[PDB]
Amino acid sequence: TSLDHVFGDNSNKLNYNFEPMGMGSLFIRTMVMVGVFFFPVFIMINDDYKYTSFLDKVAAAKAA
Amino acid sequence: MFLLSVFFPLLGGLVNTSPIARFLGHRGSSIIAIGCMVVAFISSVVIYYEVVFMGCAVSVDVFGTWFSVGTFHAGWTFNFDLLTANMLFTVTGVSMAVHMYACDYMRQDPHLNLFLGYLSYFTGFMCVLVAADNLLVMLVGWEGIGVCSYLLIGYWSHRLSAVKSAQKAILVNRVSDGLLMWGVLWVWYHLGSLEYDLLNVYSASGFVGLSILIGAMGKSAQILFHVWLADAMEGPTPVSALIHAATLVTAGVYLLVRLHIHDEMFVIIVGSLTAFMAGVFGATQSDLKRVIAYSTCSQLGYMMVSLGLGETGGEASMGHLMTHASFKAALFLAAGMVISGNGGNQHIARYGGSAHSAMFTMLTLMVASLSLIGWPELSGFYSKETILNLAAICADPIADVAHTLLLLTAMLTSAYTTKLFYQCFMVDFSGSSVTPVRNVLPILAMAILLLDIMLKVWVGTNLLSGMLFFLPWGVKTLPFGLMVAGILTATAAVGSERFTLIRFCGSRWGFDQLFARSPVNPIFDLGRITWAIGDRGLLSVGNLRA
Amino acid sequence: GAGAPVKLAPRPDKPLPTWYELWWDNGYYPGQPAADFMFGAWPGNMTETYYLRFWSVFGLALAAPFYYVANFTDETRMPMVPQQYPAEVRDVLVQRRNSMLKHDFSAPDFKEVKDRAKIYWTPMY
Amino acid sequence: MFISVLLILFALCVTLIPEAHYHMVRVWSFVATIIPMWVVTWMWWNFDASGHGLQMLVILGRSHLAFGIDGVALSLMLLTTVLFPICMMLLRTVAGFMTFILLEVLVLSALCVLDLLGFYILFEASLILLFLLIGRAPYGSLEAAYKIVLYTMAGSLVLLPTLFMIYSECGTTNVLYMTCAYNHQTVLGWGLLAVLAVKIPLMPVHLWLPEAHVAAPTAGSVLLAGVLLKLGGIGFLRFMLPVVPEFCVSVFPLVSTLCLVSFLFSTLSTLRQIDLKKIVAYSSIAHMSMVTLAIFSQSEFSAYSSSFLMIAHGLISPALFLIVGILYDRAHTKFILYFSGLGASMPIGSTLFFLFTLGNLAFPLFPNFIAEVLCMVSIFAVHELLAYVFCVCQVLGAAYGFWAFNRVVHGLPRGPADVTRTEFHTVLPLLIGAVWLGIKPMA
Amino acid sequence: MASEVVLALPHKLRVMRMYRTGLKELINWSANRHEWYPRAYALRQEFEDSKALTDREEIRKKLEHGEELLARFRHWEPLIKPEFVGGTAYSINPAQPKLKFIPNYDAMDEYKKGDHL
Amino acid sequence: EAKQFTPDGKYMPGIFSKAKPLDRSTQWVHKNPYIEAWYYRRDHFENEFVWNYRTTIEALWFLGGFTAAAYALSVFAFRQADRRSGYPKRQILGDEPAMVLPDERQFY
Ligand SMILES: CCCCCCCCCCCCCCCCCC(=O)O[C@@H](COC(=O)CCCCCCCCCCCCCCC)COP(=O)(O)OCC[N+](C)(C)C
Ligand SMILES: CCCCCCCCCCCCCCCCCCCC(=O)O[C@H](COC(=O)CCCCCCCCCCCCCC)COP(=O)(O)OCCN
Repeated sequence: TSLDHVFGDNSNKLNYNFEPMGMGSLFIRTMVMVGVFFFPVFIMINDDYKYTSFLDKVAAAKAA
Repeated sequence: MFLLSVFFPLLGGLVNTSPIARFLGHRGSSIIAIGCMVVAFISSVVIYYEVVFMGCAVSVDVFGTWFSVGTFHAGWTFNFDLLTANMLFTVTGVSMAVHMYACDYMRQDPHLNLFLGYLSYFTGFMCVLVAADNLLVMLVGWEGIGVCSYLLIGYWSHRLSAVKSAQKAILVNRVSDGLLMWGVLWVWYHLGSLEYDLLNVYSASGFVGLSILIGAMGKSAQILFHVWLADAMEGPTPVSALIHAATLVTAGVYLLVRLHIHDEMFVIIVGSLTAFMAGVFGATQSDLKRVIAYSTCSQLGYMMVSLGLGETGGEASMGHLMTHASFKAALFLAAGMVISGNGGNQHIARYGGSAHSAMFTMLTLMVASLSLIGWPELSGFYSKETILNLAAICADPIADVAHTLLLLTAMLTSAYTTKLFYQCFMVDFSGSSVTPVRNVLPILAMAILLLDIMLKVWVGTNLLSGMLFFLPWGVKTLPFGLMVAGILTATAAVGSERFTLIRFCGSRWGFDQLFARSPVNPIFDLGRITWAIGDRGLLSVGNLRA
Repeated sequence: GAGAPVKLAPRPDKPLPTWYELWWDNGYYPGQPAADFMFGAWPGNMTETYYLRFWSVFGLALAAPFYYVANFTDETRMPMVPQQYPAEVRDVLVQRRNSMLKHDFSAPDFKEVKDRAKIYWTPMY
Repeated sequence: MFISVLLILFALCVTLIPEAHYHMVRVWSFVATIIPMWVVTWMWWNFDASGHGLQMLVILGRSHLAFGIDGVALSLMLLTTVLFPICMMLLRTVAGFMTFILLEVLVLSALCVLDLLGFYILFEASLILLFLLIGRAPYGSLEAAYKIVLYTMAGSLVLLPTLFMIYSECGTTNVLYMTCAYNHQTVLGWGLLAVLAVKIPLMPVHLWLPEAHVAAPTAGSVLLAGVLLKLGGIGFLRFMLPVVPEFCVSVFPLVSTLCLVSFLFSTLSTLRQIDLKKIVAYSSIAHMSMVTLAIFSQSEFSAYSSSFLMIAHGLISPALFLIVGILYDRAHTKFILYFSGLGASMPIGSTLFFLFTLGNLAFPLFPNFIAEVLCMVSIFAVHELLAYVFCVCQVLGAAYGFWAFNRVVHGLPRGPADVTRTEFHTVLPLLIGAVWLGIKPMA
Repeated sequence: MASEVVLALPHKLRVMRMYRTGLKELINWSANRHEWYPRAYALRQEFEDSKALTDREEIRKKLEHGEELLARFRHWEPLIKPEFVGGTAYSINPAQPKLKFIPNYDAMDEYKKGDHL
Repeated sequence: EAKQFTPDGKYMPGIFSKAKPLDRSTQWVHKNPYIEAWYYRRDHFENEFVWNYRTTIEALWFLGGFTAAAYALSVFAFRQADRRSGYPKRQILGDEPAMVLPDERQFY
C-alpha cells in the first residue's frame, strides 16, 4: 500500500460477473464465424451443385 | 560475396545472444553488431551491381537437401536474381543504419546485447526469406521473422500491454500463415515442384491466388489484418523502424510480386480500401508513432493495387517498396529522436519549437516527410506518381474507383504528415522536458538513409523512371495539387464540428472492439462448452457406489 | 530510466469466480482482460451497437461504387485500346487470366479470351 | 534373441543388489537402460535400406511371439531407448527402477512383434504396472489409475474374441499369413478399432488421458506421452491396415469425423485449462488425431509422414513434461496462478520452454514442421477440405501455447531458481534430436 | 451519467470532480496547450453562472446534464504522462525483487534426487 | 546461516542443527486458500453438470451439430475423391454391396 497515493488504490473493483455469453448471441456469432472461416467448403459445395444440375439438363434434353 | 549477405547477420545474432557475449559486454557487443552489418551491406551492394545492372543471376546449393519424401522435395538452396538482389540491398542497408541507431538508443537498457542479437536474427531471417529459391525455405524466413517480431515487440516483458501486443501479432499472422500453407499445398499439387522458376501459372484453380493473397494480407497488414500493426508500437523505436521499413510488412508484397498468380479484382479492392482506411485512420491520431504506422499501412495498400495492375505494375510495386523503406525508416528514427528529446512523451499536443531536437533530426523529418507526400523530384515522387499514372490508364472498370481512392488517400497523407511536422516544430512549446540528442551514431544513422533517398532519385530502381505514360496535364499534375491542399489545410489547422464522425474515425472504426466479441469471446465460450458439457458432462462415465 | 516504481497487484482474498481465467494478472497493477475490450468499458464509452449502427450505413457507402462500375461500365469507356503486340508475343501474354490485355475489344478473339478468363474453383475431372 | 535374454537378465539383477550400496544401485539401473540404446543403434547400423521390408526375423516355434524389424518399429524403438535412461534419472527407489525396467522390456518387445496374439500378450501385460505407477499412495491419484486401466481393459476385451475369430478362420495369428487369407474383415476391423482408438486418444474414448498423464510422476508422464500413445499408431500401421483393408476403406468417413472432432474439440478444451500439466496433456490429443488421419489417408507416403509425426511428438512433448516437472519438483505446485516472471528467475529453463513451445506449434527448424507439412500432403491428396480444416485452425493451437508461455514466463519475477546440471542433462538429448531431425533429418 | 464512485461523492466534491474532468477533457480535445487556455477560461465562466443557485432541483438538473455531456465527450485517446498508469513508460524495467538462491543443490543428498514410488 | 558442506566437500544433513537448512522445499509456494479451493473445484467440475435448458441446447447445437457437420463433410470428401478418381459409387459402412478396394491390375 506504499504506492497507493501515487498510482491509485484497490478500492475500485472490476464490474464483470464472469458469466457465459447468452445462448442466442453465441449461436449467431458462431454461425457467422463458420460462414466466414470455412468459406472454401461452401464454394466447393456450390461447385458440385452447379455441376450436377448441368448434367441434369444434359440428361433431360438429350433423351427426348 | 553472395553468401555473406545472408549468413553473416545471423552470425552476428548468434554471437550477441550466446555466452560469447558474456565476455564482450555492452561495449564489445555494439562493435560486433555494427561490423557484422557493415560486411553484409557491402556484400549486398556487390550483389546488387552484379545482378540488377549486369544481369547475371547466381544459384547456390547451400546445405544439400532439407527433406524429400515422395515427390515433395525441399532443398537448402538459394537463388539470387533481380527481385532478390533488390530486396537484399534494401534490407541490409536499412538494417545497418538501424543497428547503428540502436547501439546508442538502447544504451541505458540493462540487456542491450540481447536486443542487438534479436535485431540481427530478425534481419538474417528476412535475408533467408528473400534469398530462397523454393517455397519451404521461404516459409523458414516467414516464420523466423514472425518469431523475432514476437521477441522484439514484447521486449519490455514486465509491461502487460507489450506482451499482449506481441501475442496479438502472432495470432493475427497465424490465421494468414494457415491460409498460405494451404495455398502452397495447392501450388505444389497442381504444378509438381516448389522452386520459383518452375512456377509459371496462366490459369489455376482460384483457391491458389486467394489463399496466397490472404497469407500476404496478414504480413503486409491489409484490411481485416491491420489490427496487429498499430499495437506493435509497444516495442522500442528501432523495432518499429525495422518492422515498418525492411522486414515483415514488405514480405507479403514481395511474395505476390514474385509469384504473380493473383486475381486482380480482390487485389485491387483490398489495396484501395486499405489505402483509404489507413489514410483516414492516421489523420485522426495523436500518438506520434501511430500516425507513421498508419502511413505504412496506406503505402502497402498502394503497392497492393500496383501489383494488381500488371507486370509493369508489379515492377512499380517493387519500386515503391524499395523507395518506401528508406524514408519510412528515416521517419521512425527522427520520431524516436524527437520522443527522447521530450522526456519520452509520444503525444503531439506536448511538442513545439526547435529546442528539443537537433538540427539534423528536424532536417531528417522534413526530407523524409517531403519524399512521403510526393514532393516533386524527390524519391517517393517517382514511384508514387508511376503507380498513380498506371492506375489512371487501366482498362479494368474496378481500377476507376481505386484511382479515386488513391487520390483521396494522397490528400489525406499530405494532411497528416504536414500535421506531424507542424505540431512537432512550428507551434509554441507545450511540453516540459528539453533534453536534445546530438550523439554521433544516431545522426550518422539518419544521414545514411537520407543518402539512400538521394540515390533513388539519381539512380532509379528500374527502367520505369523516365518512361512517359501519356496523360494530359490535368491528370498528371493533380497529385501535386492534392499535396498542396493537404499542406495548406494542415498548416491552417482547421477542424470540423461533426464530432461523431471524428470519434468514429479516431477510434479506428471499432475493428478491435468488434473483433473482441465476434470471434474471440465465442472461441472462449465454445471451449467452455467442449470442456464442461462434453468432457465432464455428456462423455463422462461415473462410478458405481456400493 | 530503468528501475522506475510500479504498483503491485493484490492476491485474491475472496472466493474466485468459476471462469476466472479471463483476467490477466501478471503481478503488477493493473491487470487486464485476456483479450482487450472483451469486457469492461470501451474507449470513449462507445458500444457494439454504436459501431454496428454506423457500419450498417458506412459499409454500403463503400461497397456502392465498386458494384456500380463492375455492373454498369465496361471496357469501351477507355479512349484507347490496350498495348499492341505481335501475334507470337501476344498469344502467350493473354494466356494469363491475370492479364490486362483481355480488355482489348478490337482483338478478333475478344469474346473467346474473355470466356477463358472465367475464374473456377474446383478443378473438374 | 540371445542378446535380448542377456539384457533382460542383466536388468533384473538390480533386485539382488543390497540396498545399503546406494551408488552401485543407481549406476547399475542407469547402465541397464544405456545398453539397449547401443544395441538398437547397432540394429540401425545393420539395417539394409535397399533390402526386404522385414529384416532380422526370429520366430519361437508354436508359441506365437515372432519378431521382425521395419522402419516404423525401428524408429520407435530408437525413441524408446532414448527415453528410458532419462526416466531412470528421475526416479529414486528400486521399486521405480524395476517398474520402468519391466515396462522397457514389454514396450521393446511389443514394438517389433509380428503376431497379433503376441501383441495382445505383450502390450497389456503393462496394465498393472501402470495402475501401480499412477495410483501411488501419497502423491498419485487412484481415480486416474482406475480410469486408464478400465478404458484399456474395455478396448482389449472387445478385440480379444475377434483375434480368436481370425485365428480359427485361417489357423494362425501371424501377420504374414493373416494378410494373405480370406477373413471376415468387419468384425476384426471393429475389434482393432476398439483397441487402437483407446490407445491413441480418439474421442469419445479419451477421458483417461487428462487424468492419467497429469497424476503420473514426471518419468511416468515422459513414458506415457512419448511412447505408449504411439503403440496405437504402430498398431494401425502393422496390423490393421495390412489385414483388414476393406474395412479400413469403408470406415474412413467415421474415422475421419472422429479425427476432425477430436482435433477441434480437444484444441478448444486446451484453451480453458488452468493447470500447466493439463495444458501439456491435452495438446497431445490433437497431434494424435492428425497422426490417425494421415495414417488412414493411405495416399502419398502416409506411413512415412505419420511415423515422422509420431517421432516429432515423442521428442517435443516429453521435454515440456520435463520442464513442468522441474517447476513442480522445486515449487510444489502445477498451478498457473502461482507462477510469473520465470524469465528473470529461470532464464535457461524459460529459453528451453520457449524453444519447445515453438516446436510443439510446428514452427520451422523443428521436426514437427516437416511432419505436419507431410501429413497435410497425405491428407490433401484425398481431398482439399480435409487439409483445410487442419490448416485454418492453426491459430487455436498457437493461442493456448503462447498464452501459457506468456502467463508463466513474463511479469513479476516469482518462482524457483534456474535449472541444475541434472535437469539440463535430462532435457538435453531431446533438444539435440530435435535440432538434427528438424534441420538435416535425412541423407 | 457519472459512475458509481462519483455518484457516492458529497455535492461539493461532485462539482469539483466535474470541473476537473471538464478541464482535462478540454486538454484531450485541443491541439495544443495554447489552444486550451481560452477554452479553460470559458469553462470556468460556465461554472460561475450557476454558483449562486439554491433550488436543489435546478442544481440536480444542471449537474446531471453536465455529467451526461462528460460521458458523451470522453476522449478515446486521453493524454497521460508516460510514467503513470495508462502511460507509455509505465512498468517497463522495474527493479527485481529479492529472489532466494540455493548453492550446490545437486551435491546435497546425492543418489536420492528423484521421485518416490 | 547454515553450513551444509565441509571445506573438502562432504554434505552434512544438519538434522540437529539450529539454523534452517536450504533444501528441496526451500522455494515451495505459500498456498493461497481461495486459489486452492478454485483449483479443487475446477478439478471436480463433473459434479456440477446438470441437464437444464442451456446445457441441453448447447450440447445439441454445438456438439451434435458439429459432429454431424464433420460426418457430412467426410462423406462429401469421400464421394468427391471417388468421382475425381474414375471410381463408381463405393460401399461405406451400411451402404449395400458395392465396390471396395480398386484393383491395381485395372485401369480406371
Ligand atoms: C516408414 C519409414 C520409416 C521412416 C520413419 C520416420 C523416421 C523419423 C526420422 C526421419 C529420418 C530418415 C532417415 C533416412 C535414412 C536412415 C535409414 C533409412 O533408410 O531408414 C530406415 C529406418 O530409419 C530409421 O530407423 C530412422 C531412425 C529415426 C529415429 C530418430 C529418433 C531417435 C533419436 C532421439 C534423439 C537422440 C539424440 C542423442 C544424442 C545426444 C528404413 O526406412 P526406409 O528407407 O523407408 O526403408 C526402406 C523400405 N524397404 C526396406 C522396404 C525398401
Ligand atoms: C534456435 C534457432 C537458431 C537459428 C540458427 C540460424 C538459422 C539457421 C537456418 C538454417 C539452418 C541450416 C544449417 C545446416 C547445417 C549443415 C547442413 C549441411 C551438412 C553438410 O554436410 O553439408 C555441407 C556442409 O557445408 C558447410 O556447412 C559449409 C562448409 C564450411 C564453410 C563455411 C562455414 C560456415 C560459416 C557460417 C557462419 C555463420 C552462419 C550462421 C548460420 C555442404 O555440402 P553438401 O553436402 O550440402 O553439398 C552441397 C553443396 N556443396
